[PDB]
Amino acid sequence: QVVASNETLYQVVKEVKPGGLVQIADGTYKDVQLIVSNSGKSGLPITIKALNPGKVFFTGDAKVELRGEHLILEGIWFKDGNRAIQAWKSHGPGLVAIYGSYNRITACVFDCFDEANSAYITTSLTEDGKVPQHCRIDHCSFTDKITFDQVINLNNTARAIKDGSVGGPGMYHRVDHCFFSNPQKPGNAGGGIRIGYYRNDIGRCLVDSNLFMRQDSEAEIITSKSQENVYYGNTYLNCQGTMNFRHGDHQVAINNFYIGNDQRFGYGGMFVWGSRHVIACNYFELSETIKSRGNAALYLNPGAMASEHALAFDMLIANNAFINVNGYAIHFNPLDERRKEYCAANRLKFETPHQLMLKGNLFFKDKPYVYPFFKDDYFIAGKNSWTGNVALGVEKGIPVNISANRSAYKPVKIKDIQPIEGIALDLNALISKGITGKPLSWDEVRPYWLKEMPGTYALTARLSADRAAKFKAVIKRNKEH
Repeated sequence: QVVASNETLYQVVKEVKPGGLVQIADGTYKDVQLIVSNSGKSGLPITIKALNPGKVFFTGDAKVELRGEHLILEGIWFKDGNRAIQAWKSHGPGLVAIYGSYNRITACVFDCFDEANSAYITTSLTEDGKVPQHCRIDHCSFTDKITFDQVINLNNTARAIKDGSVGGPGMYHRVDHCFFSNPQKPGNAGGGIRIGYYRNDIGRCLVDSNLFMRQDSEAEIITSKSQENVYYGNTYLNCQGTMNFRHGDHQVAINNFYIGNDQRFGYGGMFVWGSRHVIACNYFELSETIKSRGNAALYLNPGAMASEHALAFDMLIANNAFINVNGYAIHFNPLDERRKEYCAANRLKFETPHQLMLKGNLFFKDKPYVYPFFKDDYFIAGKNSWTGNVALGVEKGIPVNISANRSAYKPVKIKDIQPIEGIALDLNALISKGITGKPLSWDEVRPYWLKEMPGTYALTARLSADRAAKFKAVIKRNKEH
Protein backbone atom coordinates (compact mmCIF):
# COMPACT_ATOMS: atom_id res chain seq x y z
CA GLN A 1 0.00 0.00 0.00
CA VAL A 2 0.66 3.72 -0.16
CA VAL A 3 2.02 5.22 3.06
CA ALA A 4 2.52 8.91 3.75
CA SER A 5 4.13 8.98 7.22
CA ASN A 6 6.80 7.17 9.22
CA GLU A 7 4.21 5.48 11.44
CA THR A 8 2.09 4.10 8.59
CA LEU A 9 5.32 3.03 6.89
CA TYR A 10 6.34 1.08 10.02
CA GLN A 11 2.91 -0.52 10.26
CA VAL A 12 2.59 -1.63 6.62
CA VAL A 13 6.10 -3.08 6.59
CA LYS A 14 5.16 -5.13 9.64
CA GLU A 15 2.17 -6.64 7.77
CA VAL A 16 3.54 -6.90 4.20
CA LYS A 17 3.58 -10.37 2.59
CA PRO A 18 5.84 -11.91 -0.06
CA GLY A 19 5.29 -10.20 -3.40
CA GLY A 20 4.06 -7.13 -1.56
CA LEU A 21 4.54 -3.57 -2.76
CA VAL A 22 4.90 -0.64 -0.34
CA GLN A 23 4.91 2.76 -2.03
CA ILE A 24 5.97 5.84 -0.13
CA ALA A 25 3.94 8.97 -0.94
CA ASP A 26 5.81 12.12 -1.98
CA GLY A 27 7.30 13.82 1.04
CA THR A 28 9.99 14.02 3.66
CA TYR A 29 10.38 11.19 6.16
CA LYS A 30 12.38 12.69 8.99
CA ASP A 31 14.10 10.58 11.65
CA VAL A 32 12.72 7.51 9.91
CA GLN A 33 13.72 4.19 11.51
CA LEU A 34 12.80 1.66 8.82
CA ILE A 35 13.32 -1.86 10.18
CA VAL A 36 12.23 -4.57 7.73
CA SER A 37 12.08 -7.96 9.46
CA ASN A 38 9.64 -9.86 7.25
CA SER A 39 10.85 -11.79 4.23
CA GLY A 40 9.75 -11.96 0.65
CA LYS A 41 10.32 -15.21 -1.25
CA SER A 42 12.31 -16.19 -4.34
CA GLY A 43 10.34 -14.68 -7.23
CA LEU A 44 8.16 -12.86 -4.72
CA PRO A 45 10.33 -10.18 -3.10
CA ILE A 46 8.86 -7.41 -0.97
CA THR A 47 9.38 -4.06 -2.69
CA ILE A 48 9.57 -0.82 -0.72
CA LYS A 49 9.91 2.16 -3.04
CA ALA A 50 9.00 5.80 -3.49
CA LEU A 51 5.75 6.16 -5.42
CA ASN A 52 7.63 8.83 -7.38
CA PRO A 53 11.41 8.38 -7.09
CA GLY A 54 12.99 11.79 -6.64
CA LYS A 55 10.22 13.06 -4.37
CA VAL A 56 10.81 10.90 -1.29
CA PHE A 57 13.53 11.83 1.16
CA PHE A 58 14.76 9.98 4.21
CA THR A 59 16.28 12.59 6.51
CA GLY A 60 17.29 13.46 10.04
CA ASP A 61 18.35 10.91 12.64
CA ALA A 62 17.47 8.09 10.27
CA LYS A 63 18.38 4.45 9.80
CA VAL A 64 17.39 1.49 7.62
CA GLU A 65 17.81 -2.19 8.51
CA LEU A 66 16.96 -4.92 6.01
CA ARG A 67 16.86 -7.95 8.28
CA GLY A 68 14.60 -10.34 6.37
CA GLU A 69 15.37 -11.86 2.95
CA HIS A 70 14.17 -11.13 -0.59
CA LEU A 71 13.65 -7.43 0.05
CA ILE A 72 14.09 -4.46 -2.28
CA LEU A 73 14.59 -0.80 -1.35
CA GLU A 74 14.22 1.47 -4.39
CA GLY A 75 14.20 5.14 -5.36
CA ILE A 76 15.03 6.77 -2.03
CA TRP A 77 17.03 9.98 -1.58
CA PHE A 78 18.97 10.23 1.70
CA LYS A 79 19.93 13.81 2.62
CA ASP A 80 19.82 16.37 5.45
CA GLY A 81 20.82 13.79 8.03
CA ASN A 82 21.35 14.20 11.76
CA ARG A 83 22.44 10.90 13.35
CA ALA A 84 24.19 11.28 16.72
CA ILE A 85 27.95 11.49 16.28
CA GLN A 86 28.48 9.75 19.61
CA ALA A 87 26.28 6.82 18.57
CA TRP A 88 27.81 5.66 15.28
CA LYS A 89 31.26 4.28 14.42
CA SER A 90 33.42 3.25 11.47
CA HIS A 91 33.32 -0.58 11.23
CA GLY A 92 29.74 -0.52 12.49
CA PRO A 93 26.46 -0.93 10.55
CA GLY A 94 25.87 1.49 7.68
CA LEU A 95 23.12 4.08 7.32
CA VAL A 96 21.43 1.26 5.48
CA ALA A 97 22.47 -2.04 7.03
CA ILE A 98 21.64 -5.27 5.25
CA TYR A 99 21.48 -8.19 7.69
CA GLY A 100 19.61 -10.64 5.47
CA SER A 101 20.51 -12.44 2.25
CA TYR A 102 19.02 -11.96 -1.23
CA ASN A 103 18.38 -8.27 -0.68
CA ARG A 104 18.69 -5.42 -3.15
CA ILE A 105 19.04 -1.65 -2.81
CA THR A 106 18.68 0.12 -6.15
CA ALA A 107 18.23 3.57 -7.64
CA CYS A 108 18.89 5.36 -4.34
CA VAL A 109 20.75 8.60 -3.68
CA PHE A 110 23.13 9.21 -0.76
CA ASP A 111 24.37 12.81 -0.75
CA CYS A 112 26.52 14.19 2.10
CA PHE A 113 24.06 12.65 4.55
CA ASP A 114 25.40 13.80 7.91
CA GLU A 115 28.33 13.90 10.33
CA ALA A 116 28.03 10.47 11.96
CA ASN A 117 30.89 8.13 11.04
CA SER A 118 29.81 4.93 9.30
CA ALA A 119 29.43 3.55 5.80
CA TYR A 120 26.35 4.55 3.80
CA ILE A 121 25.51 0.92 3.03
CA THR A 122 26.83 -2.27 4.67
CA THR A 123 26.04 -5.97 4.73
CA SER A 124 26.30 -6.85 8.40
CA LEU A 125 26.48 -9.98 10.51
CA THR A 126 23.63 -10.57 12.95
CA GLU A 127 24.57 -10.96 16.61
CA ASP A 128 24.56 -14.76 16.24
CA GLY A 129 27.12 -14.76 13.43
CA LYS A 130 25.06 -15.31 10.27
CA VAL A 131 26.57 -13.78 7.11
CA PRO A 132 24.39 -12.08 4.45
CA GLN A 133 24.82 -13.47 0.93
CA HIS A 134 23.60 -12.83 -2.62
CA CYS A 135 22.77 -9.15 -2.14
CA ARG A 136 22.98 -6.44 -4.78
CA ILE A 137 23.60 -2.70 -4.58
CA ASP A 138 23.04 -1.07 -7.96
CA HIS A 139 22.38 2.22 -9.72
CA CYS A 140 22.97 4.13 -6.49
CA SER A 141 24.75 7.48 -6.27
CA PHE A 142 27.18 8.21 -3.41
CA THR A 143 28.38 11.83 -3.29
CA ASP A 144 30.11 14.32 -1.01
CA LYS A 145 30.54 11.84 1.86
CA ILE A 146 32.19 13.83 4.65
CA THR A 147 32.43 11.06 7.25
CA PHE A 148 34.95 8.32 8.04
CA ASP A 149 34.73 4.65 6.99
CA GLN A 150 34.00 3.37 3.47
CA VAL A 151 30.98 4.29 1.38
CA ILE A 152 30.13 0.56 1.27
CA ASN A 153 31.37 -2.31 3.50
CA LEU A 154 30.67 -5.94 2.55
CA ASN A 155 31.28 -7.93 5.75
CA ASN A 156 31.70 -11.66 6.28
CA THR A 157 33.59 -11.43 9.58
CA ALA A 158 33.53 -9.26 12.68
CA ARG A 159 36.54 -7.06 13.29
CA ALA A 160 39.11 -8.74 15.59
CA ILE A 161 42.90 -8.42 16.22
CA LYS A 162 42.86 -11.60 14.20
CA ASP A 163 44.72 -14.24 12.28
CA GLY A 164 43.28 -17.51 13.48
CA SER A 165 43.54 -19.55 10.23
CA VAL A 166 39.74 -19.28 10.19
CA GLY A 167 38.19 -17.10 7.49
CA GLY A 168 34.85 -15.58 6.56
CA PRO A 169 32.47 -17.38 4.13
CA GLY A 170 31.96 -16.39 0.48
CA MET A 171 29.35 -13.64 0.04
CA TYR A 172 28.41 -13.60 -3.65
CA HIS A 173 27.22 -9.99 -3.60
CA ARG A 174 27.22 -7.65 -6.56
CA VAL A 175 27.85 -3.92 -6.69
CA ASP A 176 27.16 -2.48 -10.13
CA HIS A 177 26.26 0.72 -11.95
CA CYS A 178 26.96 2.91 -8.93
CA PHE A 179 28.51 6.37 -8.86
CA PHE A 180 31.19 7.32 -6.32
CA SER A 181 32.68 10.79 -5.87
CA ASN A 182 33.78 11.89 -2.41
CA PRO A 183 36.28 14.39 -0.87
CA GLN A 184 39.67 13.44 0.56
CA LYS A 185 39.97 12.57 4.25
CA PRO A 186 43.27 12.35 6.20
CA GLY A 187 45.05 9.00 6.63
CA ASN A 188 43.37 5.59 6.54
CA ALA A 189 39.92 7.17 6.76
CA GLY A 190 37.86 4.67 4.77
CA GLY A 191 37.56 4.67 0.99
CA GLY A 192 34.95 3.62 -1.51
CA ILE A 193 34.34 -0.07 -0.96
CA ARG A 194 35.74 -2.71 1.41
CA ILE A 195 35.08 -6.42 0.98
CA GLY A 196 36.10 -8.70 3.83
CA TYR A 197 38.84 -8.05 6.39
CA TYR A 198 41.67 -10.63 6.23
CA ARG A 199 43.45 -12.84 3.71
CA ASN A 200 41.68 -16.00 4.89
CA ASP A 201 38.28 -14.48 4.12
CA ILE A 202 36.50 -15.60 0.93
CA GLY A 203 34.61 -12.97 -1.02
CA ARG A 204 33.47 -14.11 -4.47
CA CYS A 205 31.79 -10.75 -4.93
CA LEU A 206 31.32 -9.10 -8.32
CA VAL A 207 32.02 -5.38 -8.63
CA ASP A 208 31.30 -4.28 -12.18
CA SER A 209 30.31 -1.29 -14.27
CA ASN A 210 30.76 1.28 -11.55
CA LEU A 211 31.95 4.81 -12.13
CA PHE A 212 34.38 6.24 -9.61
CA MET A 213 34.87 9.91 -10.50
CA ARG A 214 37.15 11.75 -8.10
CA GLN A 215 36.58 9.04 -5.51
CA ASP A 216 39.20 10.62 -3.27
CA SER A 217 38.12 9.55 0.24
CA GLU A 218 41.54 8.06 0.96
CA ALA A 219 44.52 6.21 -0.50
CA GLU A 220 42.30 3.21 -1.23
CA ILE A 221 39.53 3.53 -3.84
CA ILE A 222 38.58 -0.05 -3.07
CA THR A 223 40.30 -2.09 -0.40
CA SER A 224 39.50 -5.65 -1.41
CA LYS A 225 40.25 -7.72 1.69
CA SER A 226 39.01 -11.17 0.68
CA GLN A 227 39.72 -13.90 -1.84
CA GLU A 228 38.28 -14.42 -5.31
CA ASN A 229 36.53 -11.11 -5.85
CA VAL A 230 36.08 -9.98 -9.45
CA TYR A 231 36.36 -6.38 -10.59
CA TYR A 232 35.14 -6.04 -14.16
CA GLY A 233 34.41 -3.08 -16.39
CA ASN A 234 34.78 -0.38 -13.75
CA THR A 235 35.85 3.15 -14.62
CA TYR A 236 38.09 5.14 -12.29
CA LEU A 237 38.27 8.74 -13.50
CA ASN A 238 40.62 11.18 -11.78
CA CYS A 239 40.65 9.28 -8.48
CA GLN A 240 43.24 10.15 -5.83
CA GLY A 241 43.91 6.57 -4.82
CA THR A 242 44.32 3.07 -6.17
CA MET A 243 42.06 0.05 -6.55
CA ASN A 244 43.63 -2.55 -4.26
CA PHE A 245 43.91 -6.29 -3.71
CA ARG A 246 44.75 -5.48 -0.07
CA HIS A 247 44.30 -8.88 1.62
CA GLY A 248 43.48 -12.26 0.15
CA ASP A 249 44.97 -14.18 -2.76
CA HIS A 250 43.46 -15.12 -6.12
CA GLN A 251 41.66 -11.90 -7.00
CA VAL A 252 40.57 -10.73 -10.46
CA ALA A 253 40.62 -7.34 -12.20
CA ILE A 254 39.56 -7.40 -15.86
CA ASN A 255 38.91 -4.64 -18.38
CA ASN A 256 38.84 -1.73 -15.95
CA PHE A 257 39.73 1.80 -17.03
CA TYR A 258 42.07 3.88 -14.89
CA ILE A 259 42.02 7.37 -16.38
CA GLY A 260 43.58 10.62 -15.20
CA ASN A 261 42.91 13.43 -17.67
CA ASP A 262 44.04 16.63 -15.95
CA GLN A 263 46.90 17.88 -13.77
CA ARG A 264 44.91 18.68 -10.63
CA PHE A 265 46.04 15.74 -8.47
CA GLY A 266 47.97 12.48 -8.58
CA TYR A 267 45.70 9.63 -9.74
CA GLY A 268 45.75 5.83 -9.77
CA GLY A 269 46.11 3.00 -10.17
CA MET A 270 46.15 -0.46 -8.61
CA PHE A 271 48.27 -1.48 -5.61
CA VAL A 272 48.55 -5.25 -5.33
CA TRP A 273 49.37 -7.40 -2.30
CA GLY A 274 49.32 -11.21 -2.41
CA SER A 275 49.52 -13.91 -5.06
CA ARG A 276 47.65 -15.93 -7.71
CA HIS A 277 45.85 -12.86 -9.06
CA VAL A 278 44.59 -12.24 -12.59
CA ILE A 279 45.17 -8.66 -13.74
CA ALA A 280 44.17 -8.40 -17.39
CA CYS A 281 42.84 -6.17 -20.15
CA ASN A 282 42.96 -3.10 -17.90
CA TYR A 283 43.60 0.29 -19.45
CA PHE A 284 45.82 2.80 -17.62
CA GLU A 285 46.26 6.36 -18.88
CA LEU A 286 47.27 8.63 -16.01
CA SER A 287 48.24 12.26 -16.65
CA GLU A 288 49.67 12.42 -13.10
CA THR A 289 50.50 9.63 -10.65
CA ILE A 290 50.62 9.46 -6.85
CA LYS A 291 53.93 10.63 -5.39
CA SER A 292 53.38 9.20 -1.89
CA ARG A 293 53.01 5.71 -3.35
CA GLY A 294 55.84 5.79 -5.90
CA ASN A 295 54.40 7.40 -9.06
CA ALA A 296 53.09 4.38 -10.97
CA ALA A 297 50.01 2.88 -12.62
CA LEU A 298 50.39 -0.65 -11.23
CA TYR A 299 52.16 -1.12 -7.88
CA LEU A 300 53.39 -4.61 -6.94
CA ASN A 301 53.87 -4.91 -3.18
CA PRO A 302 57.27 -5.98 -1.78
CA GLY A 303 57.15 -7.71 1.62
CA ALA A 304 56.72 -10.98 3.53
CA MET A 305 54.75 -13.83 1.99
CA ALA A 306 51.14 -14.13 3.20
CA SER A 307 51.66 -11.39 5.80
CA GLU A 308 49.80 -8.21 6.81
CA HIS A 309 51.54 -6.67 3.77
CA ALA A 310 51.59 -9.80 1.65
CA LEU A 311 54.32 -10.16 -0.95
CA ALA A 312 52.94 -9.83 -4.47
CA PHE A 313 54.12 -12.81 -6.51
CA ASP A 314 52.98 -15.65 -8.76
CA MET A 315 50.25 -13.90 -10.76
CA LEU A 316 49.14 -13.20 -14.32
CA ILE A 317 49.47 -9.69 -15.75
CA ALA A 318 48.11 -9.91 -19.29
CA ASN A 319 46.81 -7.82 -22.18
CA ASN A 320 46.88 -4.60 -20.17
CA ALA A 321 47.62 -1.28 -21.83
CA PHE A 322 49.69 1.48 -20.26
CA ILE A 323 49.19 4.55 -22.42
CA ASN A 324 51.03 7.78 -21.63
CA VAL A 325 51.25 7.14 -17.92
CA ASN A 326 53.10 9.99 -16.24
CA GLY A 327 54.95 7.62 -13.95
CA TYR A 328 56.15 4.02 -14.13
CA ALA A 329 53.82 1.62 -15.91
CA ILE A 330 54.77 -0.99 -13.30
CA HIS A 331 56.68 -0.41 -10.05
CA PHE A 332 58.17 -3.67 -8.76
CA ASN A 333 59.09 -2.50 -5.26
CA PRO A 334 56.93 0.42 -4.06
CA LEU A 335 57.35 1.51 -0.42
CA ASP A 336 60.20 -0.99 -0.02
CA GLU A 337 61.97 0.92 2.75
CA ARG A 338 58.84 0.87 4.91
CA ARG A 339 58.09 -2.75 4.07
CA LYS A 340 61.64 -3.83 5.02
CA GLU A 341 61.34 -2.10 8.37
CA TYR A 342 57.89 -3.63 8.90
CA CYS A 343 59.25 -7.13 8.28
CA ALA A 344 62.26 -6.54 10.53
CA ALA A 345 60.04 -5.31 13.37
CA ASN A 346 57.82 -8.39 13.00
CA ARG A 347 60.59 -10.92 12.39
CA LEU A 348 59.17 -11.58 8.93
CA LYS A 349 61.21 -12.41 5.81
CA PHE A 350 61.35 -9.49 3.37
CA GLU A 351 61.08 -10.55 -0.29
CA THR A 352 60.35 -8.83 -3.59
CA PRO A 353 57.93 -9.46 -6.51
CA HIS A 354 58.80 -12.53 -8.58
CA GLN A 355 57.16 -15.40 -10.50
CA LEU A 356 55.17 -12.79 -12.38
CA MET A 357 53.77 -13.79 -15.77
CA LEU A 358 53.66 -10.68 -17.95
CA LYS A 359 52.01 -11.58 -21.26
CA GLY A 360 50.80 -9.45 -24.17
CA ASN A 361 50.93 -6.11 -22.36
CA LEU A 362 51.26 -2.84 -24.27
CA PHE A 363 53.44 -0.06 -22.90
CA PHE A 364 53.34 3.15 -24.91
CA LYS A 365 54.38 6.75 -24.39
CA ASP A 366 54.72 9.79 -26.66
CA LYS A 367 54.27 12.65 -24.21
CA PRO A 368 57.18 14.54 -22.53
CA TYR A 369 56.90 12.57 -19.26
CA VAL A 370 60.21 11.53 -17.69
CA TYR A 371 59.58 8.05 -16.29
CA PRO A 372 60.92 4.86 -17.87
CA PHE A 373 58.28 2.11 -18.07
CA PHE A 374 59.55 0.09 -15.11
CA LYS A 375 61.26 0.33 -11.74
CA ASP A 376 62.75 -2.77 -10.15
CA ASP A 377 65.56 -2.04 -7.71
CA TYR A 378 65.80 -5.78 -7.02
CA PHE A 379 65.87 -7.11 -10.58
CA ILE A 380 67.01 -10.71 -10.95
CA ALA A 381 67.26 -12.41 -14.35
CA GLY A 382 64.55 -14.98 -14.94
CA LYS A 383 62.62 -14.29 -11.74
CA ASN A 384 59.73 -13.19 -13.96
CA SER A 385 58.55 -14.24 -17.41
CA TRP A 386 57.86 -11.74 -20.22
CA THR A 387 56.09 -12.89 -23.39
CA GLY A 388 54.39 -11.05 -26.25
CA ASN A 389 54.61 -7.57 -24.74
CA VAL A 390 55.35 -4.41 -26.72
CA ALA A 391 57.09 -1.30 -25.41
CA LEU A 392 58.05 1.97 -27.09
CA GLY A 393 58.33 5.68 -26.38
CA VAL A 394 60.79 5.61 -23.49
CA GLU A 395 63.46 3.41 -21.93
CA LYS A 396 62.22 0.34 -20.10
CA GLY A 397 64.28 0.90 -16.97
CA ILE A 398 65.11 -2.79 -16.51
CA PRO A 399 67.21 -5.26 -18.55
CA VAL A 400 64.36 -7.03 -20.36
CA ASN A 401 64.24 -7.75 -24.11
CA ILE A 402 60.83 -6.48 -25.34
CA SER A 403 59.46 -6.00 -28.86
CA ALA A 404 59.18 -2.37 -29.93
CA ASN A 405 56.93 -3.36 -32.83
CA ARG A 406 53.57 -1.65 -32.23
CA SER A 407 52.02 -2.66 -35.56
CA ALA A 408 52.60 -6.27 -34.53
CA TYR A 409 51.02 -5.87 -31.10
CA LYS A 410 48.27 -8.38 -30.40
CA PRO A 411 46.60 -9.35 -27.12
CA VAL A 412 47.34 -12.95 -26.10
CA LYS A 413 44.98 -15.91 -25.86
CA ILE A 414 44.59 -17.22 -22.31
CA LYS A 415 42.58 -20.38 -21.67
CA ASP A 416 43.77 -21.98 -18.42
CA ILE A 417 42.07 -19.55 -16.04
CA GLN A 418 39.45 -21.23 -13.88
CA PRO A 419 36.25 -19.21 -13.43
CA ILE A 420 35.27 -18.11 -9.93
CA GLU A 421 32.48 -20.19 -8.45
CA GLY A 422 29.31 -18.16 -8.11
CA ILE A 423 30.32 -15.56 -10.68
CA ALA A 424 28.92 -16.00 -14.19
CA LEU A 425 31.90 -14.68 -16.16
CA ASP A 426 34.06 -16.50 -18.69
CA LEU A 427 37.48 -15.27 -17.57
CA ASN A 428 39.42 -16.99 -20.36
CA ALA A 429 37.17 -15.52 -23.04
CA LEU A 430 37.18 -12.03 -21.54
CA ILE A 431 40.96 -11.91 -21.17
CA SER A 432 41.51 -13.27 -24.69
CA LYS A 433 39.38 -10.61 -26.39
CA GLY A 434 41.69 -7.89 -25.11
CA ILE A 435 40.42 -4.51 -23.93
CA THR A 436 36.80 -3.78 -24.91
CA GLY A 437 34.53 -0.76 -24.72
CA LYS A 438 35.63 2.46 -23.06
CA PRO A 439 35.18 4.59 -19.90
CA LEU A 440 31.64 4.64 -18.47
CA SER A 441 29.72 7.90 -18.18
CA TRP A 442 27.13 9.28 -15.77
CA ASP A 443 24.18 8.39 -18.00
CA GLU A 444 25.27 4.76 -18.08
CA VAL A 445 25.03 4.33 -14.30
CA ARG A 446 22.65 6.95 -12.88
CA PRO A 447 19.32 6.07 -11.20
CA TYR A 448 16.70 5.88 -13.97
CA TRP A 449 14.73 8.74 -12.40
CA LEU A 450 17.73 11.00 -11.72
CA LYS A 451 18.92 13.35 -14.43
CA GLU A 452 21.54 15.50 -12.72
CA MET A 453 24.59 14.50 -10.71
CA PRO A 454 24.10 15.21 -6.96
CA GLY A 455 26.85 16.95 -4.99
CA THR A 456 29.64 19.20 -6.23
CA TYR A 457 32.91 17.35 -5.66
CA ALA A 458 32.91 15.31 -8.87
CA LEU A 459 32.69 18.28 -11.25
CA THR A 460 34.47 20.96 -9.18
CA ALA A 461 36.75 19.17 -6.67
CA ARG A 462 35.21 21.56 -4.12
CA LEU A 463 32.55 21.32 -1.44
CA SER A 464 29.99 24.06 -0.79
CA ALA A 465 30.66 26.40 2.13
CA ASP A 466 28.15 24.60 4.35
CA ARG A 467 29.43 21.12 3.49
CA ALA A 468 33.08 22.16 3.71
CA ALA A 469 32.41 23.43 7.23
CA LYS A 470 30.83 20.18 8.40
CA PHE A 471 33.65 18.20 6.79
CA LYS A 472 36.29 20.16 8.72
CA ALA A 473 34.37 19.62 11.96
CA VAL A 474 34.23 15.86 11.34
CA ILE A 475 37.96 15.70 10.64
CA LYS A 476 38.80 17.92 13.61
CA ARG A 477 36.97 15.92 16.30
CA ASN A 478 38.65 12.75 15.04
CA LYS A 479 42.15 14.20 15.53
CA GLU A 480 44.25 14.83 18.67
CA HIS A 481 42.73 17.49 20.95
